[PDB]
Amino acid sequence: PAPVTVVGLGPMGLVLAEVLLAKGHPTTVWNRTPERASGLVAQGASLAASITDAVSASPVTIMCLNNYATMYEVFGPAREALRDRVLVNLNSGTPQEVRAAVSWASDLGTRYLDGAIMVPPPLVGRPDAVFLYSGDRAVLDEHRATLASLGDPRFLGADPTLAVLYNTALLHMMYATLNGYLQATALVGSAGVSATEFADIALGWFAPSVLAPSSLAAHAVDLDKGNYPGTLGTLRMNVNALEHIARAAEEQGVHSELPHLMREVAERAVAQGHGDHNYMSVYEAFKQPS
Amino acid sequence: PAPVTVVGLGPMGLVLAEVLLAKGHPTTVWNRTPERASGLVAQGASLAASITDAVSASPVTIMCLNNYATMYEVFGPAREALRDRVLVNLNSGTPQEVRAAVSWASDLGTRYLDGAIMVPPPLVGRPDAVFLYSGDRAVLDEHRATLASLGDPRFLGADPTLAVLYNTALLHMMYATLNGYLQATALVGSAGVSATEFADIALGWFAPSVLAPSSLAAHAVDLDKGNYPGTLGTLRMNVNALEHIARAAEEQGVHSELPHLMREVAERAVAQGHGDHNYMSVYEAFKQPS
Ligand SMILES: NC(=O)C1=CN([C@@H]2O[C@H](COP(=O)(O)OP(=O)(O)OC[C@H]3O[C@@H](n4cnc5c(N)ncnc54)[C@H](OP(=O)(O)O)[C@@H]3O)[C@@H](O)[C@H]2O)C=CC1
Ligand SMILES: NC(=O)C1=CN([C@@H]2O[C@H](COP(=O)(O)OP(=O)(O)OC[C@H]3O[C@@H](n4cnc5c(N)ncnc54)[C@H](OP(=O)(O)O)[C@@H]3O)[C@@H](O)[C@H]2O)C=CC1
Ligand code: NA
Ligand code: NA
Repeated sequence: PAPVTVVGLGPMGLVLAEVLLAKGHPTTVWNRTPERASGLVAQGASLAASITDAVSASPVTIMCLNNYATMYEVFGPAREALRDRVLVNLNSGTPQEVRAAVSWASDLGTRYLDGAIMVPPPLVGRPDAVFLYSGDRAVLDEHRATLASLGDPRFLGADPTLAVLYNTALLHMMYATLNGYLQATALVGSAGVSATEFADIALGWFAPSVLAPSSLAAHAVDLDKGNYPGTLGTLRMNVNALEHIARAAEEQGVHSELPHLMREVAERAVAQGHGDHNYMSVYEAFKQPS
Repeated sequence: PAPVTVVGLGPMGLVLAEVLLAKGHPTTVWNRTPERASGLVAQGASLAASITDAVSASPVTIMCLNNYATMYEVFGPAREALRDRVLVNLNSGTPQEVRAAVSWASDLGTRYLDGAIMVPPPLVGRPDAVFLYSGDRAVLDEHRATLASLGDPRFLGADPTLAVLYNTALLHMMYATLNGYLQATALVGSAGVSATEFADIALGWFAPSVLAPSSLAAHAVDLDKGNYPGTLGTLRMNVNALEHIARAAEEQGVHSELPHLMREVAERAVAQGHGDHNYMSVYEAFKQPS
């Protein structure tokens, strides 16, 4: 197991280092506040005296800092140490932040690979914990054994922004679906229906029959074509149901802003000529900036 | 097939009457604007001269009006005629509207059964189109043959508010989940990723592994207890992800209001001491009025 450097000992960075150490890697760590490395040092990690020392200690530096902006401040003194070394950026963020980092890394002559972690810190190190990677495939192939110690590395393609972008898109789907479930549970709960009683109907019947992933996936080809046949249900009729949902949430005394905004966004699609189309035409409203 | 009355000839009421007619029921219809019955009359329906005549024409009256307030205005002159007759209320609405309707119906001496339609008008009449019912089960048992002509009648319980409440809750889950999928597709599409490439990843891997209905159902018992252990991931960490999602949508030029509001609502539960708890603790924010 090759030597590795971890820069950033927040909750995520601490677990990345702990796992690399447990998997046998000689691990050098660096953090602005050195006391965060106390437990790691007891486990066999080496606390670097400086960012340059940390970068020079290993062929690979894995960074996990609060934001992309922090990277420039932290790695400033280690710019020459980064030359001909590997920098794996596991920070979450946006495509604009990744493009700037890729340009900075190219100017320094460092081999850069951007990634995104799909799990919270306690799930890192498990064989099913997905880490997305995108950019220079050669970095992943050469340092595969090290990255595989953290979980399941999945390379998405040459575009370096893919990992962070897919992280935000997939996580958005998760939060929207969980919020839908929580809002519905709070709505029936306002009338004395228990969460478990509601799960019998909602998750036992409704969600498997109406919201099966393969059913949502069948709409994908039509989303790419902008084809939204409403022969079996139109957006205008869906708007009427959204109006009832929002008024119910409000009258029942549970959260009503998200229901009102969903009604408003569907109305925008109606205003732009999608009244006859199926509900998926609201994709046209999701494509437009707010 | 027994005689039936349909009151309300909007897009849904027109199809309820058309299906009852096709299934052989002698069908009497009434609407404030009588010209809506033109096609139904050509199909063999009888246009009632008045609301009293409509109610008196059949043992069962099925109503499908825009709102519950309309019911009092429409059925006012037929109040005495409604005594000892059956009124099936298929309007969508809220629990407060249903409780008031149940009280009004009890005072009139009419047998009342509230319901909710889970499909759009073109799917009515099919054996799998679900119609929810709640309240007096004896009404459903006695008039099951007529209601079964419209689709699959599903009785939820004695509480008359259940059908409308479940309609709004389940539909909210469907819209939230579809919107999550569309927002995510628009976000990756801003970087040149096609809807089909993304759907294969998000729905082929992510949704079955993270959002399986049985996994959401396992949270239900803890939602009822208010138990949200954050040992495997905290709400504060999920809020950091929600911030990147909103910033990504904004920078990418796609819809960002829904992502910003979801971040805001999760922050409200953090402000109330749920920062260290798991994501499902945002249920406490969904229970709060806006
Ligand atoms: N936690 C999670 O669930 C997940 C996190 N991520 C991502 O991992 C990254 C790290 O997250 P996490 O560990 O949770 O905690 P944070 O996002 O809060 O990052 C904390 C780290 O940033 C350092 N830091 C902050 N400000 C500065 C500064 N001005 N100068 C130097 N160092 C600074 C901290 O140092 P110090 O200790 O000295 O304050 C610490 O090492 C983030 O990009 C996050 O989005 C990805 C997936 C899941
Ligand atoms: N359409 C759908 O996809 C679904 C609809 N529903 C529910 O079915 C019900 C009917 O819906 P829908 O058919 O789509 O259309 P609407 O909700 O717009 O209701 C139209 C009906 O209401 C009548 N009406 C409106 N205002 C008055 C008034 N002041 N006095 C008398 N009658 C009035 C109309 O009469 P007039 O023609 O004279 O204007 C017409 O018969 C609603 O509760 C809806 O939520 C349920 C599931 C799906
Ligand atoms: Na990254
Ligand atoms: Na009803």
